[PDB]
Amino acid sequence: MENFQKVEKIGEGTYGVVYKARNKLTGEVVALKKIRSTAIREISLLKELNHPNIVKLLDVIHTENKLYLVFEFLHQDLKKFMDASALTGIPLPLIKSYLFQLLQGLAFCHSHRVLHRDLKPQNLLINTEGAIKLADFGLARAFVTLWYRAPEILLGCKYYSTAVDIWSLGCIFAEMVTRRALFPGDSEIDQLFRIFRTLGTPDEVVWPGVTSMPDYKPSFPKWARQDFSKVVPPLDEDGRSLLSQMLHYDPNKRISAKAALAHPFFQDVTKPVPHLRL
Ligand SMILES: c1ccc2[nH]ncc2c1
Repeated sequence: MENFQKVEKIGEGTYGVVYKARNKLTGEVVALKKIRSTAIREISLLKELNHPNIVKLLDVIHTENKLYLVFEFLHQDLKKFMDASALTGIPLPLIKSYLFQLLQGLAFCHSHRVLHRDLKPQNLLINTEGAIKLADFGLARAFVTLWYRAPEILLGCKYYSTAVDIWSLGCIFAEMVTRRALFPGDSEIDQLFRIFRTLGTPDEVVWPGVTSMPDYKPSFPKWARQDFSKVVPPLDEDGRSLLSQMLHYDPNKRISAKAALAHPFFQDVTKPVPHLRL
């Protein structure tokens, strides 16, 4: 870490603290993540998954037996973007461009069999050019919020799929549109039960195999599903339709990233630029 001057704390994950930092030699500004042999090998495969919609891992410094990840630096995240836009909301054309770009990112990682596992507005980073990028991709495998967790994770599936990322990104899409979190659980059972209340308690009709999942209980209350027009107004039909498919209970029915890219909602995509105050 001797090659860097820490200019400020950009945040604190479960893994460790992130710092905005300046390369003493190059003067490139980067985000420096302090973490805390298999983890080494996994992290080094991440150095090779490069895409415009993935925050670039620049370097990996294993020294004195600590681990530092040097990332491409961006000035804002979508969480901060949202709180800033809450009065008027993010315009639909920009919401739509953000979703499209993230889906692109996901389609890439997913085709290389890498999952994110922990998508949330704080790890979605934006720039002045209207780009949006996925941060912390692949780090969960390498080693607090439940709001974006897929139901098969909550029900105790150990072997879950890329579908878990589509679920989280659905939850985020709805949050951009409405300016409220979709399913703000403050425990595992609260999170599961908020999902049930909105989408209906899942059963064998909608999700074959559900009743045999590890933490499924026949004693779960039986709530009826709500209409989507009540969940995310004033989103149009194409958008509700797509959101519906990203929030399918059965991971095997849930839309893939690559198929979501083809949905009619994206017919008139554009790439607006946000007004960001840095
Ligand atoms: C977390 C991870 C990577 C990052 N790059 N820029 C800001 C930031 C935050």
